[PDB]
Amino acid sequence: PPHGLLDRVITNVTIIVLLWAVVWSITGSECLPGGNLFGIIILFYCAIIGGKLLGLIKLPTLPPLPSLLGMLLAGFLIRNIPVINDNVQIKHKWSSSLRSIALSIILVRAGLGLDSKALKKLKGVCVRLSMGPCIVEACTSALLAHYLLGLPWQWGFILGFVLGAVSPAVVVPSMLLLQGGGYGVEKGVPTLLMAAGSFDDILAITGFNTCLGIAFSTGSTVFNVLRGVLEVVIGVATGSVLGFFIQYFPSRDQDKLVCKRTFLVLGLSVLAVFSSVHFGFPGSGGLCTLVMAFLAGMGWTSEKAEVEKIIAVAWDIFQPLLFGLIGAEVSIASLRPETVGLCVATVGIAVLIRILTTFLMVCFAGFNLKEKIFISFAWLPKATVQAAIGSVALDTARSHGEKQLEDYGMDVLTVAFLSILITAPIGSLLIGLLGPRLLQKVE
Amino acid sequence: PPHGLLDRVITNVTIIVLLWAVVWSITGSECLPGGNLFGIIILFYCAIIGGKLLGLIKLPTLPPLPSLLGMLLAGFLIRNIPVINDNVQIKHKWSSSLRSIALSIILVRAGLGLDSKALKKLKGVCVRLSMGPCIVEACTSALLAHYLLGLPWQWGFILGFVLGAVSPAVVVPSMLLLQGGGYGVEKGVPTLLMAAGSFDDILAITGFNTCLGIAFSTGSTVFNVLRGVLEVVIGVATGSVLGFFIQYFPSRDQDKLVCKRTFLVLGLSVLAVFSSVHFGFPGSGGLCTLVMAFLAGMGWTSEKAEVEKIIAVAWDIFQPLLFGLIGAEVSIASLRPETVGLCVATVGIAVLIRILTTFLMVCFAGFNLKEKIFISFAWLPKATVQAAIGSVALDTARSHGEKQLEDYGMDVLTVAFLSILITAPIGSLLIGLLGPRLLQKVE
Amino acid sequence: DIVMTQTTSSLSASLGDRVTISCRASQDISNYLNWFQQKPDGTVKLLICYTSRLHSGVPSRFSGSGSGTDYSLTISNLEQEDIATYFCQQDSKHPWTFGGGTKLEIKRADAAPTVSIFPPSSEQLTSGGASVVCFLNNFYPKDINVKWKIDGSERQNGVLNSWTDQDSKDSTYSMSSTLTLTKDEYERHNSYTCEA
Amino acid sequence: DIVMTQTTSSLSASLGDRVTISCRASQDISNYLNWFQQKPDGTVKLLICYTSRLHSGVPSRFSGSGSGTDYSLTISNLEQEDIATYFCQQDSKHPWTFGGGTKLEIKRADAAPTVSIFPPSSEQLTSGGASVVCFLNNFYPKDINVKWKIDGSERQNGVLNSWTDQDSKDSTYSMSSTLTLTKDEYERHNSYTCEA
Amino acid sequence: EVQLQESGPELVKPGASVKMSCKASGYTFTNYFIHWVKQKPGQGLEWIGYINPYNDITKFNEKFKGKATLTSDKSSRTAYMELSSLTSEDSAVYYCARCDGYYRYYAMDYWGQGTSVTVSSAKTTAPSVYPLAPVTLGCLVKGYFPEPVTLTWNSGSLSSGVHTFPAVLQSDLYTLSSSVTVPSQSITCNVAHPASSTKVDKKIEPR
Amino acid sequence: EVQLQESGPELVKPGASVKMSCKASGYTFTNYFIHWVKQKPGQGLEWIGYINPYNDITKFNEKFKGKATLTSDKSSRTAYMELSSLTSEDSAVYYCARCDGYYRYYAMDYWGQGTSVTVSSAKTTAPSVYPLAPVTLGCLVKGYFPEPVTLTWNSGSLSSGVHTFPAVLQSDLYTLSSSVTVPSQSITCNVAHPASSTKVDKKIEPR
Ligand SMILES: CCCCCCCCCCCCCCCC(=O)OC[C@H](COP(=O)(O)O)OC(=O)CCCCCCCCCCCCCCC
Ligand SMILES: CCCCCCCCCCCCCCCC(=O)OC[C@H](COP(=O)(O)O)OC(=O)CCCCCCCCCCCCCCC
Ligand SMILES: O=C(CCc1ccc(O)cc1)c1c(O)cc(O)cc1O
Ligand SMILES: O=C(CCc1ccc(O)cc1)c1c(O)cc(O)cc1O
Repeated sequence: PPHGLLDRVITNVTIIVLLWAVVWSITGSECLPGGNLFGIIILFYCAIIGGKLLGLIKLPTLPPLPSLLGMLLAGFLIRNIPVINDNVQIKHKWSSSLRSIALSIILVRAGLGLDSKALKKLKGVCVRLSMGPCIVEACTSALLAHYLLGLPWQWGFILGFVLGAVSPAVVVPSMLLLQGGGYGVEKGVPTLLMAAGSFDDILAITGFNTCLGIAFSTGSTVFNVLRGVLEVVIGVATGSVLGFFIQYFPSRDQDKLVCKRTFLVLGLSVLAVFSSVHFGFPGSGGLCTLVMAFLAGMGWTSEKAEVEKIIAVAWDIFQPLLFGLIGAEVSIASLRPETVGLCVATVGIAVLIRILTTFLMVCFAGFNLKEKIFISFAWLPKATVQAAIGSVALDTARSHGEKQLEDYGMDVLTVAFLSILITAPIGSLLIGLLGPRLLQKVE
Repeated sequence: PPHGLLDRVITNVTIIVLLWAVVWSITGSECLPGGNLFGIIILFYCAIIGGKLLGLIKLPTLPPLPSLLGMLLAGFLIRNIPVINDNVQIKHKWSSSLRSIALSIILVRAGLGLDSKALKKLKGVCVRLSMGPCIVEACTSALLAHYLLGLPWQWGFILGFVLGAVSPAVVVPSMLLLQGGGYGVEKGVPTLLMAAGSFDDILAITGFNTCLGIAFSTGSTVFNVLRGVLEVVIGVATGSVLGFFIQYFPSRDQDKLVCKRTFLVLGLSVLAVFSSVHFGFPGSGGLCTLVMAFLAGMGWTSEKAEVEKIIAVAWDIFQPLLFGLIGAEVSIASLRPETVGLCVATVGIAVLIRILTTFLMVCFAGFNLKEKIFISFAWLPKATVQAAIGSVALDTARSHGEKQLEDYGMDVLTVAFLSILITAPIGSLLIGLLGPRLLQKVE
Repeated sequence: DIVMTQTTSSLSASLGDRVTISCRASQDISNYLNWFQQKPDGTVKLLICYTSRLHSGVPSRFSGSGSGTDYSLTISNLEQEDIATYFCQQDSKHPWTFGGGTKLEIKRADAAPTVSIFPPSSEQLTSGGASVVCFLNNFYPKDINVKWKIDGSERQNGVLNSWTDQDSKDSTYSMSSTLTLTKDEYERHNSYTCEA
Repeated sequence: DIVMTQTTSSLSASLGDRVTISCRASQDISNYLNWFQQKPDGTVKLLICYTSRLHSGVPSRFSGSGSGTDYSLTISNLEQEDIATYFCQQDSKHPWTFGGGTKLEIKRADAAPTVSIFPPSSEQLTSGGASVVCFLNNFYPKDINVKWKIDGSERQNGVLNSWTDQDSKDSTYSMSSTLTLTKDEYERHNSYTCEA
Repeated sequence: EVQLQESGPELVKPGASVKMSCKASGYTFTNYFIHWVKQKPGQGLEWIGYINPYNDITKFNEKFKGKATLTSDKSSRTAYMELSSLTSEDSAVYYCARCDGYYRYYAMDYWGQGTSVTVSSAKTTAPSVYPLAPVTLGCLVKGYFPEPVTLTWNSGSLSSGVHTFPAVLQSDLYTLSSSVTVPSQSITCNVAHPASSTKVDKKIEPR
Repeated sequence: EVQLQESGPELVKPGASVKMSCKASGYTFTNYFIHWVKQKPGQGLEWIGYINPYNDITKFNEKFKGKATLTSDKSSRTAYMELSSLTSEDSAVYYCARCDGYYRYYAMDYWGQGTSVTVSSAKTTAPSVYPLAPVTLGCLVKGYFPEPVTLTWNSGSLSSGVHTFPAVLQSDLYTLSSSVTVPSQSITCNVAHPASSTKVDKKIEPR
């Protein structure tokens, strides 16, 4: 009778084919080569397969390669192989919506995973870590862009801010794994990283918008700076209200408490993210989600474990989609060897300066050498925000119909995709490798 | 602090509003007055509220009114109130797809709930119950249509066959409730009803197609009769293969056995129903689903309880949609008092003859008087197939552009909607009332 | 198809009499012979559905008799409002076909057209065109003949004719005939003679 | 806008010489001055993107010099293939603007047009039309004058002129002048005299 | 009350296309069939086709198959007809009427007002008044593309003999003739062509 | 190989609309910009607008803003352009070229073949040959609507003196004239107007 590897592979192949077949039967034309749903399904499966395959390979002392690399490569190959790309087409609206949902999921997970006492202690350190390295890297990257690539100063800073914020999608899962393992919990390193990795996005996007407006001489800088400040304020206020609400109302004496709480947090986070994006305040949604989830977890205390488990399953489902879509954004047209060497040089030097700055920001915080080194190497990952706003400058330049500005926007896009590819895999691998060693386990 | 009824109502209102808001944020124009998703959401909520409200009322000895009446009335009021109808619009494709999914769910649930030994015993009785009352009611209803309504004979039989098959959507949940309670299990009444209520649909639809072809002198009768026989044969064969497959391959030693089994049964059933409908054999899907689920349950034995639980939750979700959509099909335009009295008379007399025939079919089966009476009163419910093919004759007559045939099709549609409204609520109420009393509990 | 035919296209009727409209189909429509009324201003309203089923809001005068394939519509007494065009429709078969229509015209004593000539003004000669106008007015019934006798010469070409609907105050008719010719044809003739 | 101007619209060139094409913009495009070639059959192919960046597959003869706002294109030696129309484009600003174009014409010894007259045949008189044709052929360069001297009378109207592209075998030119007039104008003249 | 309102008269050029609009108020729009009827001048009516504004199915008279295209929008509660490749034979008044599809004795019973469509080639023109003298007097307005010239006469002439014959096409050249009856002293027709805004008077004298 | 093929020559009437088609093979269709260029005869080219066949965004020259409408379909790998309310000034050859949007020195570097669009009012007509006699001889084909008359001469005349002047518009009446050189015995031009299928010969005699 059936047993062993053959039965498992038969069942998995059957489930995959059956899911596609069911979707095709219900929809029909969407789930066929060229249609949207067929593209989504194929991208999902390819991302999962790539993650697994890359995870398999482990020859050297370094742990198995991160599945992030596999998912990114799957998306990249789907985008760039000619015929596969022609057949597998995903509508932009759907891709953006799925990526937004994945971001909301991970932000909720991070907010739930925070520790109140650690946050109360590492108060200034979080602000420094969130706002120092981003600014310093933006400035140094602008310098490099002006001198090497030849961009003017405004475009240099646009590039520096695009090549800015760290990615919560990469940092949060690894820090949650480490926190579950108990590494660095005594000093609350995972809490510090998870909290700081969700604020610098606001500063990076604010700087990007301001410098873009300066470059195209549109609107005013004061308006964009005030937009950033209002983003912070309204995000905090809305998150606080929602968190204090869901922290009380689904009561401890209801029939399906876990399900209702999970739906409330996830739905409120999705609503915040999408409505804020649609209302012209992209960045208030993430902060509102973080604060809401933090307050809800603080209120629930022990009961939050089941909600965390369900959201972890949701993230397991959604991570392949997010990273496959990010990879599918990358096009080899922008990675032409015309000047790719200089773009790589600027990205590498900016990353080195970012590492040094991050080490100096957490210097006077009570950490020891190993913890500071781990923190510096855990601030590298960049993704899910370089892909979101990488090509905005190029689109604006095209709208203005200026050739020089198109050239500058193309350099910006090349550098964004470079930074993603270079830093996300190495960053995740370094987090995984250096977690157990440098951090101090608590048992 | 929050507690009691007020907290529950606050939470439920919040969840409802939040679900709508999330859908609107993701989609935007769909989930606004006029758009499809807004209509679906409003219909779902209205159906649930109507079911609950109708369930509340219980003055007399009769149990609380069935929620079926509430859901049907909610759909009817949505369809018929002018402004509500204008705002709440559901695309026909979506309505048909949702109803098909609900049918597949209930057929899977019934197939899982069958008992092998009872089916082995009540072998001829099932065939008689499934194919006798339908034929006799079709003939008597055709007689009444010819004499009262004045239809010719071909249209009389088209009407008789439309006013034919019993609805599994109404019979199956009640029989499953009774079987769980242990009523009539010793003689396998629930098994008999659940099995028989899924075959007569094939005969009813076959007769309807044959008589329609005769009326419009299209194709040939031999082709339609052979179509019915092939429906039966290919449905049985496909169901047997699929059941023997899923009965073995998801093995007892896998990590998520229940989830994989549930997905396999539900997905295979949905695929069968939809593909069979799309390939010109509507009726093979239901039989294939029934046989597949029956064989899978027979193979799994005890383990099927969790799958049944999950599918029961799915049915709890989907029943409001199915019945609200069925109600929304009904239009008061067809219920004009021009001749509604005669249509009511024909429906009532046909139902009485059906009751008598059903009592005579199960006469020589080993049941006692109470069991036979309960069975006769449990074969009434009619729905989900009168709404599916009620208006097909009218559409065909309109396509042929004949006034007389349009009149006949309108009479057929009126009688179909009548039969639904008259027989579904009373049938469900009678099943619930007479279950505990007439049937013999086993403990 | 089921092309319908209305026997009379224009029948006179007084203001206090009963009139009948006849519609005959080229087939056997059982009874699906709706009737319609269109007023001169162009507004058309339903009158009688299914042969004799009087519509809601229609005055009781209209009686839609007739059956088989020879249908008819009757007016008890004729009012000034009921002077319009009446169409018979059929929806027995797929392509709905209307009738030719009938116009109700008020009876009156016979009249004689004015038939006055009108020489084109000097502006016509200088402008370049050359149009001669015959104005015969207040005639009854519509039976009129249009012909021009410019300088005795007779042509059967280059004539523009326009009619006036039934007169609402005296129930008469108006005809305007305009002849456009080359200026050279104008130059060789100076006497105007028009026949009607 | 950035309307571009090509100084010379038609410049002669032998089959073994070096030619230069001048394009001047009405602004300061940094270097975005693509060049294009269109052959007489109507097929247009890119030649030089970004002033001097020779395109892939283009023969090495084409050299896209020039910078600032006074660009130019040079041909090392001229082959029979390189006889076509060359356009200078600019994509510095939003609305891309092409130049007026330039046609390369092979040098040759000067020629004299045949300038033969052609009386319309009797079919013309009977048909109704009246067209007189002057056929001056094999002239060089394009500098020609079209005029008709029918019976001494001179008109500046009703003349149809058509030219032939550069001749591929002898590099000459062809002119056809057709005069359409009323038959009456034909009747009063019988001697044909055409000047070129 | 129930009413259907459709677009106003349309001027089109041969080979072009025109979008007719028929919006209805006072009843459930998606509860009725919308039927289109074409009435060529002089000729009788002619059923075109219908659209069900519930599932958006249609049926067309074989004559107008391909020549017409029916569409509807529930939210705007309006229905449109697309006439393609208009020719000289497609210039006529078009009606829209509703019909209850679920009544054993259905009819139209509710019509529009009529949307004239003209398929011609000429452009706008200024009317020219040509006073006529020998009783009666008329000016015989000459060609003008826009039909609604709306010839008028100053107060006093309208007393009697004001027969204003309808404008004729006249080889895509509209000709509207008017006449008056009466002594020698007379008035002038006040042509008020609004399309060209040429309020020409051109008084007629008793020559 | 890379190739863009577009629709063939078109004939339209004033005020109508035309759909241009440009299909490209040999490269990733959604990887490049599709640009449209209109070349009126005698005059130089002039840019119209472009369409990105990835997100379907467009940019139009201010002159053609509203006159043209660009669309594309990835599955068919073709791009279309709509010209609305065509006039006499919209009759010219139309090109489609691709352009790499993500290259710092992008250009077009790949063009279509040209799709002549004619906006006239006349209909098809049969060419009429008018043999001419006094060396040289020509028949002077008269008016005909469809441009591709393709005048021919029987074998032997093509030896020399075969000048065939281009067909002129000539007030919506194409006039293509030919001439031959030579003794008195001659041949006749075999006019082969395919649109009207009038293979007129009309032998010319040495009168
Ligand atoms: C408990 C979790 C709460 C969060 C729920 C979020 C999901 C909401 C479901 C939206 C349903 C979309 C309907 C299809 C769109 C349509 O009709 O199609 C209408 C249009 C797309 O078609 P057009 O582009 O042609 O207009 O919708 C859009 O514009 C957006 C695309 C749909 C959104 C994509 C994501 C849906 C899948 C959700 C996965 C579940 C996530 C939640 C799990 C935690
Ligand atoms: C484990 C259960 C397995 C069964 C799964 C069945 C559901 C499959 C999901 C289909 C997703 C539809 C995408 C939206 C359609 C779209 O893009 O839209 C594309 C079109 C609709 O737009 P148009 O009408 O404009 O073409 O899709 C259709 O034609 C059909 C409508 C979609 C199907 C409706 C039902 C989907 C909701 C499923 C609920 C879950 C049921 C399963 C639980 C047991
Ligand atoms: O993904 C994005 C970028 C979205 C976006 C904002 C503005 C803009 O102009 C374009 C795109 C994003 C945020 O915005 C805010 C976050 O906390 C995280 C995050 O990942
Ligand atoms: O719902 C329907 C009708 C579908 C349908 C079939 C044929 C047709 O012509 C129109 C509609 C249906 C079946 O078919 C078969 C079933 O076991 C149950 C069931 O509920």
